[PDB]
Amino acid sequence: MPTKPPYPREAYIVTIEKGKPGQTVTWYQLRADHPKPDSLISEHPTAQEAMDAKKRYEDPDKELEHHHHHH
Repeated sequence: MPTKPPYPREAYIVTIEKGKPGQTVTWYQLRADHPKPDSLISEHPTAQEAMDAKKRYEDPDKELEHHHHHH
């Protein structure tokens, strides 16, 4: 019994810069189209942590975290 919803659990990575206006540092933000494309999950200074975190969001290990009946 497998099931694929009309809106699958998919995420992506966004490369940003932080720090001083002249001296910037490279950062990676994990964001997902679900439930909203502005939903930031986690931030990491390395690409690998972003890809790994992306798997943590898309793998069955991340359970349905929607609060039961608004509880």
